[PDB]
Amino acid sequence: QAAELFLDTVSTFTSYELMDYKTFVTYTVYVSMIALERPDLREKVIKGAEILEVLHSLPAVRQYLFSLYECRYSVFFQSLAVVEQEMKKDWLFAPHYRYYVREMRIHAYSQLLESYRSLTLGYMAEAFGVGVEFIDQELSRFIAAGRLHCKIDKVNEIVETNRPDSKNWQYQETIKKGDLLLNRVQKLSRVIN
Amino acid sequence: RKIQLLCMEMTFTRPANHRQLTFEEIAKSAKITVNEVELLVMKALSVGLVKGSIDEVDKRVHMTWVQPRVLDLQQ
Amino acid sequence: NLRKIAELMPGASGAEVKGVCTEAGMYALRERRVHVTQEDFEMAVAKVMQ
Amino acid sequence: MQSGIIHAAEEKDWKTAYSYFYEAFEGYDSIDSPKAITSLKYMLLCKIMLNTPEDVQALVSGKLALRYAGRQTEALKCVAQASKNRSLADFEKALTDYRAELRDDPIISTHLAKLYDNLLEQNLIRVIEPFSRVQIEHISSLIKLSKADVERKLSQMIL
Amino acid sequence: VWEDNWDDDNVEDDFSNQLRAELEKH
Amino acid sequence: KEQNGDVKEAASILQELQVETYGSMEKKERVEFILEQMRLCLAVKDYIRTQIISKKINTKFFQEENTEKLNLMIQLDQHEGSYLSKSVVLYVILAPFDNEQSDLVHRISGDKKLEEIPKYKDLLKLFTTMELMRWSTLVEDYGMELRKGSTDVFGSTEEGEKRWKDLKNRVVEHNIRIMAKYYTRITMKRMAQLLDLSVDESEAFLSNLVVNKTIFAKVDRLAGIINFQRPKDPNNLLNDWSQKLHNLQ
Repeated sequence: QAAELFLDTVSTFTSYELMDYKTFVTYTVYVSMIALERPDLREKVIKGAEILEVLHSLPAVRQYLFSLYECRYSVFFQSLAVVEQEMKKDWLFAPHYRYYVREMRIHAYSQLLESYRSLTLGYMAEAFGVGVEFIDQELSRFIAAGRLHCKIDKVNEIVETNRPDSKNWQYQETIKKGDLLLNRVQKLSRVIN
Repeated sequence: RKIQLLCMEMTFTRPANHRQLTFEEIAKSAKITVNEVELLVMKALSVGLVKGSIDEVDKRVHMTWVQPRVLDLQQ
Repeated sequence: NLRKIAELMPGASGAEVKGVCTEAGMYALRERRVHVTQEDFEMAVAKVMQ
Repeated sequence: MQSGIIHAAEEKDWKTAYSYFYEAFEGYDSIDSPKAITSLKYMLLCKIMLNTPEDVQALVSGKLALRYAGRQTEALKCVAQASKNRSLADFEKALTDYRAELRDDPIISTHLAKLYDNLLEQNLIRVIEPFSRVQIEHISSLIKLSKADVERKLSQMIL
Repeated sequence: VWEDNWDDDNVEDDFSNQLRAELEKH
Repeated sequence: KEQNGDVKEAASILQELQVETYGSMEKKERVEFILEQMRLCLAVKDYIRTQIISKKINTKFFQEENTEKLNLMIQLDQHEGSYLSKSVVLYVILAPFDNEQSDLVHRISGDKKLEEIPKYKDLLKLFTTMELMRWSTLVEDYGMELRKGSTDVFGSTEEGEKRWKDLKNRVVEHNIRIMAKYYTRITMKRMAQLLDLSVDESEAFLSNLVVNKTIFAKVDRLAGIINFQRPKDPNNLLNDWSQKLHNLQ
């Protein structure tokens, strides 16, 4: 709900005093790539002529923006380390920036290896220049979470990726979901009503 | 051609759950290969004598033919 | 910055204002566009001078 | 017409200000036939980008257009066949060919990059459509432009 | 918040891991 | 005026003269002035407005009258386009449509009258029945009868060739409907020798046969070729299975 609402708003509120701009379009262009879907309205972010001219004066979030779709990721992790220094400001803070760097990170890796049926160690090392163990421990933590489909196939040091689709996504989603829902009712539907 | 067609199709009494044989038809037909595999079941499959698909990478003829045929006193 | 529309207010009327604001809305509606720009006011008040 | 041009320059027509291309523009009785050449040519030049180009050739079949057996009708008829037949083979049967001499015209060469990459998209689709896991030399060599466009396919399929 | 985060164990984040990453490479 | 020689200079009595040349002409005259209007509307071929304009009052002479034989619409379709609306049957064979044409190829079938001409009943029993073909050995097998004997005009005539090449397509798209209607994966080589082509132009005819959306080909460069299968498991199989599911006197 945050990006689109922001995205399709323009913002003006009694001389934008709660908007406190030099903040708003930035907040959009680093709230977008969490949930605004990378093909769909990310073009509406980029080729949308309402925001691109006011991030023109804001080159840091600009080079944070066109360093995803242009795959220049040796500057994108640099650009995201900037955001983890201006995470300090906003009072909506702590699991928002830890989760935020988590999902910028995971969306960045999942964007790369999805186009390939096999990902080599040298080309994944080419993403920044981090080498091996950053990708190894980190991606093993991500598949420990199971939120990408890759696996650290060190037998050849080439990462494999097919895609089991989101038919199973639902099942896994709804076990927990269902449980929680019933539990709430289980919290109520006893004598205490 | 015709007694090859019926009688080399009829000898397809393989209840073997789902009939799938080609290896028998290799030896049951005194004939060169895939000409014996396809063309017999090409014309057996155009008219209603044998219904079912064929894989020939697998060399696998699946059949679900109907042909109400035999008196079959002991059947 | 609504001043330029009020720039030619000269004898206007209460209505003469609700009319041009609805006509500016329709002149934004004609191009299937969901945001009333600046110039739809200008062709609204530049239309209604009749 | 000029409303159509500047309301056509960047993105802001095809669904939006295509109406500018023929509203008062079909109020040209025949006094200016040459302006009728110009954005009759543009209206055919832009119904192909929204990618239901049946109104292009279906617009030539209308009563206003078999009065109008002109040169550029065969030009955007040729690009109309390029949009139906979905091939850069009909771009080299355009650009260099049957009606090549509408390459030199002002607001159009800017669109030829978008139209060029666009027909590269759906032409590359048509090459891929039956296949399952064929190699680059069929996608590349079955249109005969380069190999790198196939890996530029990598930079344009994604998702 | 109220969607369960990890926030557990991990040493200083992508700023410092970025820093010793590019410094450890170079 | 026609013996001087003009194409669009006798068009002054072509572009006007609305329906039945006057407004229904009030007698025996049926097509005579639309007809002499119409074969002279052709006048080189002029490629559009002699068959597009003809269809408006094409729909007028439809009663089977007594009057005589006032071929023009034999001439009309012979520049472009498909044509469903001995010459009948051989004309019918070379059209590319499947199922209504399978109606159209034998809605005219089986005539005590079509009991005769048996060597062009071979196009019926051979072509209509889903059985194998050959590119030209049935053609050179019939080259003493299908060529001359007693469309495909040419001794040197233009476009009689390519329509005969269209008949080569009737070898191609017929048995791809057979292996498509019958088989799973075959081989690249075995399909490449069933149709006596190489790999490449068989794959080009195949790509032509899939881009127009006639079959469902999982064609492959390697051996996992044209498979007719749904490897996503829809429940069409489930549904199909459900569908399948004196002496006393």
